[PDB]
Amino acid sequence: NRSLIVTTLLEEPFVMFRKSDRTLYGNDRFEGYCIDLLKELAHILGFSYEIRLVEDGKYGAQDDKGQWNGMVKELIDHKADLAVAPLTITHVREKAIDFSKPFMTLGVSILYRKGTPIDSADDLAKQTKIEYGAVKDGATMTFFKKSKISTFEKMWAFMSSKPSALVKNNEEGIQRTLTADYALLMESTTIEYITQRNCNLTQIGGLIDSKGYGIGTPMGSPYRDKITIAILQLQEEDKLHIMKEKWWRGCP
Amino acid sequence: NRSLIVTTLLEEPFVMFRKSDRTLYGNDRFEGYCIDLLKELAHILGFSYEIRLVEDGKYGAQDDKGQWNGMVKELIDHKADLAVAPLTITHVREKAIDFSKPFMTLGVSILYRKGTPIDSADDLAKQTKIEYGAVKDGATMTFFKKSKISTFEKMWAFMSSKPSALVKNNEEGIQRTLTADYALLMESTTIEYITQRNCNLTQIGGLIDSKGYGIGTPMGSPYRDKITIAILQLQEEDKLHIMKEKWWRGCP
Amino acid sequence: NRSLIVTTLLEEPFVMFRKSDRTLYGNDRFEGYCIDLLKELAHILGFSYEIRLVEDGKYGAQDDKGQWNGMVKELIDHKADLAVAPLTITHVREKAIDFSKPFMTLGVSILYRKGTPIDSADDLAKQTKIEYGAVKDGATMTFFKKSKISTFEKMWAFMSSKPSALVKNNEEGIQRTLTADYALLMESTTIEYITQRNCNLTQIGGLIDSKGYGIGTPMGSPYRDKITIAILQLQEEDKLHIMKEKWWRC
Amino acid sequence: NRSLIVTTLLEEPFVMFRKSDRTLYGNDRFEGYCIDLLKELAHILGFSYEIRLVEDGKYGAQDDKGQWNGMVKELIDHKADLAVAPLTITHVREKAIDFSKPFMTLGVSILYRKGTPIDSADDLAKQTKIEYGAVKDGATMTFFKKSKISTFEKMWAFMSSKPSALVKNNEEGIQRTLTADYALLMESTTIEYITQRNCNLTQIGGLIDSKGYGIGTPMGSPYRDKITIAILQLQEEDKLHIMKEKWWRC
Ligand SMILES: N[C@@H](CCC(=O)O)C(=O)O
Ligand SMILES: N[C@@H](CCC(=O)O)C(=O)O
Ligand SMILES: N[C@@H](CCC(=O)O)C(=O)O
Ligand SMILES: N[C@@H](CCC(=O)O)C(=O)O
Ligand SMILES: [Cl-]
Ligand SMILES: [Cl-]
Ligand SMILES: [Cl-]
Ligand SMILES: [Cl-]
Ligand SMILES: [Zn+2]
Ligand SMILES: [Zn+2]
Ligand SMILES: [Zn+2]
Ligand SMILES: [Zn+2]
Ligand SMILES: [Zn+2]
Ligand SMILES: [Zn+2]
Ligand SMILES: [Zn+2]
Ligand SMILES: [Zn+2]
Ligand SMILES: [Zn+2]
Ligand SMILES: [Zn+2]
Repeated sequence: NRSLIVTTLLEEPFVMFRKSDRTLYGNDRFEGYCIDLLKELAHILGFSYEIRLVEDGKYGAQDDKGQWNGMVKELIDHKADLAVAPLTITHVREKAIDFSKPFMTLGVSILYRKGTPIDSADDLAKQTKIEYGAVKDGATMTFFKKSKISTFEKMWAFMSSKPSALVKNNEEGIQRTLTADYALLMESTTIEYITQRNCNLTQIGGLIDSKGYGIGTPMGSPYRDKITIAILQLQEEDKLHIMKEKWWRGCP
Repeated sequence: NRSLIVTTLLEEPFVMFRKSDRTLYGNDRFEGYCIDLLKELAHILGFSYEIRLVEDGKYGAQDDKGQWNGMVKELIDHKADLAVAPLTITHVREKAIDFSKPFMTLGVSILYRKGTPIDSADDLAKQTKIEYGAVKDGATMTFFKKSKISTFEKMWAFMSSKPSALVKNNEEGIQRTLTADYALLMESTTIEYITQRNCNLTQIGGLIDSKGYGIGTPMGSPYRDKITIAILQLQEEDKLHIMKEKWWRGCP
Repeated sequence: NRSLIVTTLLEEPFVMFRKSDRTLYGNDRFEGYCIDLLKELAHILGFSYEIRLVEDGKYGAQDDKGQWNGMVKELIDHKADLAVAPLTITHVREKAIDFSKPFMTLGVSILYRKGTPIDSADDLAKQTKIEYGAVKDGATMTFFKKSKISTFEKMWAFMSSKPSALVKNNEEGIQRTLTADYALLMESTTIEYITQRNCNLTQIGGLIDSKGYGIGTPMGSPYRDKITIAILQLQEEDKLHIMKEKWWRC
Repeated sequence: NRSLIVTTLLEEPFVMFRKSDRTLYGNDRFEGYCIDLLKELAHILGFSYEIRLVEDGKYGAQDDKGQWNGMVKELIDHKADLAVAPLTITHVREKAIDFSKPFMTLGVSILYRKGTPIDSADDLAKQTKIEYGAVKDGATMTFFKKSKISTFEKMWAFMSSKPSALVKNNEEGIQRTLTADYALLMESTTIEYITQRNCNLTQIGGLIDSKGYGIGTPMGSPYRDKITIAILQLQEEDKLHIMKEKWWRC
């Protein structure tokens, strides 16, 4: 019996500020893959909504007291009804919030410049010349912090130690990659987006793991299963694959 | 304890003759999405194989005696061990052969020229000026022949009646579309391929149904589940999505 | 937290009494396509259940006062949590109860003896020699009773006319097509089951419409969406195809 | 076409006797993570089964003659169709039996009293005051017994040395860490279960390796691939996560 508060953050090409001469307001400020997804979901399920950028600009992770930040935290405190973004479904987050079925698959990989001898995460772990990190308080950082795998523990030790290696967001990580001897642990669909538009960057190795993006809701929300049903409809209508190709579609 | 006989047929961009000055022989004659898929499957499961084009150049359908032709028939008579092509999984075919899990999703739609008033299958059914058909002895023809839906029965009546409307293959159907007032009932991933490379053709309407392509095997084959497991691995490694974009990737 | 009450009714091959040499009781009494479907749903959703045949043996329809009966009424009154049966999804019903996405598609058609000239609802309406009808207070009845089309408004006149035309259930109607000069307006997947067993019967014409069967729940049910997801998962794994082949296979 | 024989053994929280006020029998005797997993597999693949505890209570290892015992031996000799248990996937085992893809990941680690300075296998090997060992004829034993690494070739000397060091099962080993100055080399998901119940115990150090548990079948089994597909489907639906939370939750 109302509109929903949709939380999200700026991340190319998922959610971006549209270009317009005249000043746009409210939901009209945004375009991108997730904005389109949101429009399709609101249409099918018949709900109205308002988009708010999350204040601390973070996806979400736990401190030592066990308290969350980022979009995940917004759902916990019922300040939002849906998180509509490239929000990684993880078993850690499932303890605190709920996720629809995935609308896109991805895995962690490495973004780095072309031409080097580096071919895998192990090659980065072995050495210390080349620095490497991940986005701060995102799922990738959490993957390394929580890993029990010898190599990844080693890499978390390194990351965590260097005072600069954990970057505010993807844009800052991309800039560190371009500007310094730095490799970014990054999700593969974004690496795909970046490497199509920057011929001097490449993906290093394959996927370190495998997961998906899903719409987040507060735990117990009835919209979770409704959103899952709408996502399944769109996959059946092949609308998600058309949507990807529109926002993702050359390097010699 | 041997190599496998892989049956298939020429269909762009799934299976094609490679371009080379020097004459190529055997499996070296072919390239395309399915050729790549086959290489990845043989690698994972560790089997060797030989590719043979199916004689009558057909996918497969039943006559009145209930006898099959095309690739489906090759599997029935154990003349091949795997059908590796854009082979549509249908409940009709499952009675005679087995399929792996799908490696690609698709649905039936319409290919026709841009600019017209035609917007759906119903618009074609209503009238008779514009002729329309499907590939002969493929899953699309069978979909219309077997349909109990009023509109599709109407369209099958029309198709079936016109002596020319059922075309030998996609290439001939595409040519009829370009050359005459003709709309082709065609699977959506191929329509996608064609409309990216011919700016005067477009998809008409959405998908009429929803299904997938799978690797075919003779009924009871142990390779069926092994191929399913290998397909799942490739999806996990995100190799199928990379493979699609390589063979499918502009129109103002 | 408790066992869900499932309402249903006897209808081959969806729900039937299992054969035995002793008196069976509880859920153990039943088998069939819809029983197998219920078992999948209970496993996937993780619930226990008790099957209860609907007292009045009706699918469900409204009277002039607008009150419901049959399984539909059981859901409305919260006497049952789910209806698991070949329950037709219709707009009128969607106003009083919720349905899952369909687990089977079908349409109205005609069951009749082999070997006559009658070939469509057309042929039957043009004439009054061969009698005809449908199950009382079912979706097929309601379809004719609400149709604006002329050929069917025609037939509803006939059915609303004769005192006998509307049979109590499919069994009585199949009996009548074997006993008297009578054609039964019946849903096509059931026609399919019957004509494969009774070689002296056949379907007449095509499908008069297109619709589906769904699992019924009372409005506001915390289970309907989960049940839709379960049905979508069954369909994806070809389980509904296999389930139909199990129970449908002249 | 017949009921599959499932071999397993008692190990909390994977397989345990259910509590009751009467004597239970058959499959009804058991509960736990692996029992729930078996039920999912039986439902998905559509088979009936009979659970039989392995006579010698061993997971399985080779002797000098190269002959096997435990559940592994039961599969080799075709006395059982499946092994459903926390059965570690190892190369040596992969030579004699087939495994599904893993349903759980784990690694070797150390269980010990809280409050001491010992902090890794390192610390334990450097010293001989605190005694240590592992389950006899299990995968952890075989890991130390085959290791070329020095710190572990070290410890296998110690374990192959003392007559007591190798315990009969996890229960005896946990008892011993509570009873005597003894550290148990044990698999990490089991350490996790225990330390959440016994607040005076803790894990020492990290994971010495990485591997997984899988369903065991005899070589050439017509069920192994189907079982892998079923496990992949469970994992996709987060069912294995939910199953672990059910049985693992100081
Ligand atoms: N999509 C990630 C953020 C990016 C990353 O962590 O690599 C998340 O939901 O936390
Ligand atoms: N892929 C189809 C052929 C093309 C079509 O029928 O549209 C088949 O397997 O039969
Ligand atoms: N399946 C119908 C009953 C049979 C019929 O009306 O033909 C219903 O749900 O009402
Ligand atoms: N899970 C082990 C037994 C326990 C251990 O060796 O620590 C096996 O399969 O042999
Ligand atoms: Cl019995
Ligand atoms: Cl009853
Ligand atoms: Cl009891
Ligand atoms: Cl026993
Ligand atoms: Zn989970
Ligand atoms: Zn595409
Ligand atoms: Zn099927
Ligand atoms: Zn892509
Ligand atoms: Zn099932
Ligand atoms: Zn109630
Ligand atoms: Zn209305
Ligand atoms: Zn299950
Ligand atoms: Zn045997
Ligand atoms: Zn070896």
